[PDB]
Amino acid sequence: GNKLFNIAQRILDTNSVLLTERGDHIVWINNSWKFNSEEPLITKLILSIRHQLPKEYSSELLCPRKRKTVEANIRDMLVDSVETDTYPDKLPFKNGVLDLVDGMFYSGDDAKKYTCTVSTGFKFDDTKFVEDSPEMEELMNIINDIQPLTDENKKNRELYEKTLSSCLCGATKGCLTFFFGETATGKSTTKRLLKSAIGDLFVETGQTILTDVLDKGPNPFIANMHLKRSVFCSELPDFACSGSKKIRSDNIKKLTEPCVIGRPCFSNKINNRNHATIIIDTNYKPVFDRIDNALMRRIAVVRFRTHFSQPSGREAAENNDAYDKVKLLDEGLDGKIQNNRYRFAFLYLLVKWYKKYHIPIMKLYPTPEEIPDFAFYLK
Amino acid sequence: GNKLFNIAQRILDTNSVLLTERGDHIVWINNSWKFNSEEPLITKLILSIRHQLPKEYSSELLCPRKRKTVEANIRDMLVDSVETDTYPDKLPFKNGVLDLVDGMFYSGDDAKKYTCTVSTGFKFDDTKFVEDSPEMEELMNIINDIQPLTDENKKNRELYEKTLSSCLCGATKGCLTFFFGETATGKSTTKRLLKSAIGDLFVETGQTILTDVLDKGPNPFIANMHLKRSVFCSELPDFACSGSKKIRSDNIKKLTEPCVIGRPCFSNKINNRNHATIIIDTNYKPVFDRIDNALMRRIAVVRFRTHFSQPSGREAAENNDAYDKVKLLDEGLDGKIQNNRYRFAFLYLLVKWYKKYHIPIMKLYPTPEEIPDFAFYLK
Amino acid sequence: RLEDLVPDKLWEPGFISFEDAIKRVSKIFINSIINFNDLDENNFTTVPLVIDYVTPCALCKKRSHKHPHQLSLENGAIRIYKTGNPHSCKVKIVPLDGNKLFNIAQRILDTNSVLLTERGDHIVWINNSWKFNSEEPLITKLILSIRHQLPKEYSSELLCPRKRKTVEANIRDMLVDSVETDTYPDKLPFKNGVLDLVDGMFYSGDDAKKYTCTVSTGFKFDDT
Amino acid sequence: MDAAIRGNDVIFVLKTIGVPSACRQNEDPRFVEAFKCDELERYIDNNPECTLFESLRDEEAYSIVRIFMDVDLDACLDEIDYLTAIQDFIIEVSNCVARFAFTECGAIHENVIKSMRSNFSLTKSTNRDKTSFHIIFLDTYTTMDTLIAMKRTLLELSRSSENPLTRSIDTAVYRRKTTLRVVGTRKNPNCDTIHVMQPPHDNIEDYLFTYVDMNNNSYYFSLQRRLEDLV
DNA sequence: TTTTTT
Ligand SMILES: Nc1ncnc2c1ncn2[C@@H]1O[C@H](COP(=O)(O)OP(=O)(O)OP(=O)(O)O)[C@@H](O)[C@H]1O
Ligand SMILES: Nc1ncnc2c1ncn2[C@@H]1O[C@H](COP(=O)(O)OP(=O)(O)OP(=O)(O)O)[C@@H](O)[C@H]1O
Ligand SMILES: Nc1ncnc2c1ncn2[C@@H]1O[C@H](COP(=O)(O)OP(=O)(O)O)[C@@H](O)[C@H]1O
Ligand SMILES: [Mg+2]
Repeated sequence: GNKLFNIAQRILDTNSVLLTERGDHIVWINNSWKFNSEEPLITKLILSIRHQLPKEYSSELLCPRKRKTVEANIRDMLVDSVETDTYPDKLPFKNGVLDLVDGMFYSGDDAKKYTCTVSTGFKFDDTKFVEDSPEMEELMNIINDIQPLTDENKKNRELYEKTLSSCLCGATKGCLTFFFGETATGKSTTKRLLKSAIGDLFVETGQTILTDVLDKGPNPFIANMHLKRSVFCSELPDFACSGSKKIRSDNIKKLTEPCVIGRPCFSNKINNRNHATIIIDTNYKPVFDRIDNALMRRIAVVRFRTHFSQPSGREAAENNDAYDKVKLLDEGLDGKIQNNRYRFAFLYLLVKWYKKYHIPIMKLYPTPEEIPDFAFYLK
Repeated sequence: GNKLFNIAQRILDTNSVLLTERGDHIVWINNSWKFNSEEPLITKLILSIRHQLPKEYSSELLCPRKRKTVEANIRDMLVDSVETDTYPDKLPFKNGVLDLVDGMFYSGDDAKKYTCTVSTGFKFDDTKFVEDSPEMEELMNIINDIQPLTDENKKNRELYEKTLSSCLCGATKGCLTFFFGETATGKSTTKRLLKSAIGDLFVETGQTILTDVLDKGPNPFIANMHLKRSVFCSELPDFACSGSKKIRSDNIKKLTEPCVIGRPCFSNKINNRNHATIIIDTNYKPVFDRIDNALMRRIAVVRFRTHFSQPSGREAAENNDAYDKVKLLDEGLDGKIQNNRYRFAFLYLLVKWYKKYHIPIMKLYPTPEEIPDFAFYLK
Repeated sequence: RLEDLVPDKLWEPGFISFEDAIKRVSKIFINSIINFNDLDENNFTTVPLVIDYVTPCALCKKRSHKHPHQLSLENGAIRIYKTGNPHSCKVKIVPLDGNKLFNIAQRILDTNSVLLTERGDHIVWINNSWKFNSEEPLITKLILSIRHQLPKEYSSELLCPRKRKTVEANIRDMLVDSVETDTYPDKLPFKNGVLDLVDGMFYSGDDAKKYTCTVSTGFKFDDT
Repeated sequence: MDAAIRGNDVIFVLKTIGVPSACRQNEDPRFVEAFKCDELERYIDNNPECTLFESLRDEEAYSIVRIFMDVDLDACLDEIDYLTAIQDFIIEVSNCVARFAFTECGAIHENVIKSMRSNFSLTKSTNRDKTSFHIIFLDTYTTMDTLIAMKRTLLELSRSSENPLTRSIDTAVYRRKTTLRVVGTRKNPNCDTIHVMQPPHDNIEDYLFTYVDMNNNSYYFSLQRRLEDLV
């Protein structure tokens, strides 16, 4: 009978438009599950798909009135809600989703059944995903410089690799990792490398989430953690000073749960999904308000024992007791890092590490025997 | 006269559209009452029910403007408001409502007179609702591991079963439950099992609803308890340190009435129906500011005394005092709980407990003989 | 079979109904066709049309014609030509594909004056400056300004405001891939061109357009 | 990007339509030959009746060809309207190719526009009943695979215009191992219609689309993706 | 901060 109704049926049954639990509509164009609350992209999808119809149906997809009618007819057919971001082992790029079970990369209709909302923000280029390359060699040299693979530093090396590789899967982490080390050691180097590797799925905020309550008033730092896969906590102030804020334990217990409670400004939605790995960049021994067995199983610490400096204070660096090896500082590193010269190389290294470690299941383990404050309670 | 007016009359005759007290227009589609405020669902219902009309009337119901005219005619006939959620012994699903007095599961027209607004969000699968299944065996093993059925833990087990089963009926309760236990004892596992069991009728709000005034200004945490049948307040902070506000007895005494007071942001509605079974996940003994007879009769507490550990801390847990039994920790349990493996088995266990305990009437009784602060008052 | 012979027919699906197609032809001949009843979907390319000349012919502006006209179908358009001496009457073509305003939107987007920036705005190109705005879109202004660089048969439709709104709506539905801006960092954008820095030459007009400079100093460059 | 790819001064021509593939690979003098610009003129002068069909010698070795189009309108057009028709034809064509070169080829839009409207070579048929020509853009270089991909958008443009010249665009020539008749030769020994040059271009070097000479004003663009991912 | 906006 009707003609535009069949067009709407064809748009619907191909499973291109979906309805989310919050009441928004997600569409599928440019090989990405993009959505806009203010600009409906349904008309764009209709005009883009007009090419896959019989010649007698295309002519009706030119009048803006007819496209609006088709959109209105489509909107009255989505009755059941659909939940998104259910697959925890898929890394979504702008032009497709890269699988992690076998390393293959899908695109188009293949990378569509996995309803991925967030994305890294940049396209995926398979030609730079090779294993042998000068960028690979330079990055391997950098990684072996920051964490030497000696028998004295074997467990620390593999723990560092595991913590870095955990920042890909979208499951719920259950431990907090401290990047505890001295100044000018290479913590920011790893932070920048990870930020270039994963891009948009990486945020860094202040230390207030550790020394403040998370319920009174708004908390925009919590709403920024929705569906993020890695959170870095830098600029942690020293605590041996006067009246310095102490790391509240309750925040640590509340930051490792599948749902963190907190509302952004001018909003009411109080639930948030916690897919983020929390890494804390401190400088000295962290002190808490109270130590208990409930805090014993949510703490992991890695050690950085390689200082970088210019030949000015070379002897001072060589004589210091907190270091293990000192090398020459480089200036162009921060230049080519921001140009993403080690973008896909670090991504391939991370994928290899993830396939090596967490292929059966994902689980982070604590290590309580690395801080003397936690060695006191050995009684 | 007009043909579309007859369509509106026929749609009104089948009694699928109702006008609620708050001013919303609830519809009846896919065997479940649905509603929305920003985008009314009347046209969706019209298109869905198109098929149940005579031949000459169905073809008239495809043009969007004619559907809008039918909706406009419908909205001019709903003058009397109808109340909702009057049956407190029913568990509505996404494709019907499961009766609790005898275990039958109505659907379609039979499951329509029970005007239930909130729903679990998932469909009912009768194949997995059977008693005999390997999932049931695993769930029973886990439940017995968490709360062993010995004679020294008899009343505690009965209280645990009663409290967990009370989360199904949509009536008003009168006691608060404290899940007291040491570290890694099974509280969060029970919380996640219950959340997977009941689904949407389960929200988790912060601790702010207990120690802060809930009248001045907006408080969306109170506004999100509207018609929910279970509310969890996890991770109560300790009070042995200074700066932590005591638990306001006024707030507890104000959380056990059929209408709590609170408004969401940007709204003037100040009445919230209270069907919630409030359970507090604590780690330490609670402390209050005022104690009287009106408070000791509204507090109940169940104890978890089974510690799940790894072989590393076996001797530490064995010689502890807060534990009565040590068991091997499992890794896949936290993994496959989110996948909804023990959902229907736990639902069947809960309905069996409900029909065993609260079949004549539903009521909770306080047990003030466990808090030392109230033990002093037992003079 | 015909698939290997030619992928062509006399009336493929997608074309308008034959009665509508003739109606468009009938409006071009301002006078009345005499033998109209001899036409159908199977002989309109052979039957000569004997026009009655009361008013001068709408095609060649002559008083009358010696011979009848005759239709022909090529590439999805009924070309109208006159038999006898071919140079006496000019050539008119009757399109029958689809919407005209859609063609206008396609050909305006073709000249690369409307772009979708990364942030989500709609930059335009008027008065030699990549000006843009969010609250007040300037797409209609761009249409009215660029009506000059289009064929004659498109100017008559870019005057009524509702047609321009329709063209704007069509344009907004074709921009699906975004383009980044401000790639060259050593250029100074002015209100009437872009000034280079490596050699001091000051470009303007189309030449100073490939440098997609969103911002501008706000004043004009005075070479004097 | 060696020396041999920045130049191609060898011409591959045919001698009869419908040459079988076996004769083409064997490269027998009887049907196909190699030529230079000067030698081509001598051959045409010595054979005032011969027929030649310009085509590409090898596909995968050299795909670099100029931009060319074909027009065949079966109706005479008077001089003033012919001039007006050719102005709209170039404006629409130059824009359409530039848009495609910018959206799916990663090239700059304005460089393509300037390089096309500046220097173009036009032919003219000797027939009087119909108007046909071969417009070859002199300073726009690309691969043949680009023209094959461009075939779709060109066809859409030809069916969506009112100008008679641009509506009669021959979009079927764009295929694999195409053939373009050289100016100054017939189509068959029985035909009497040939193409003639037009001012100001006098050298025959301006009418062979296989002649590649990248000068200071030429532009190059091609696809980044290949013809197998474009399903 | 919210409300007010918009
Ligand atoms: N019946 C069971 N069989 C096997 N493993 C179990 C069982 N019950 C719990 N576990 C495991 O033992 C641990 C118990 O954690 P639990 O849910 O008690 O933590 P919690 O209440 O959040 O802790 P805390 O009070 O320290 O914050 C988890 O690792 C869980 O997977
Ligand atoms: N140039 C013409 N010469 C002769 N008859 C014509 C001409 N143009 C139109 N007609 C006649 O006019 C009729 C009009 O039919 P048409 O399809 O336009 O119907 P309509 O849109 O329903 O309106 P109406 O019949 O009232 O004009 C045609 O069927 C045809 O017989
Ligand atoms: N392996 C390395 N090779 C060369 N330079 C390095 C290496 N590791 C660190 N650097 C240099 O050290 C400088 C400071 O290190 P940084 O990452 O800031 O340490 P921290 O994070 O502890 O402050 C950086 O500018 C970087 O260029
Ligand atoms: Mg737990």
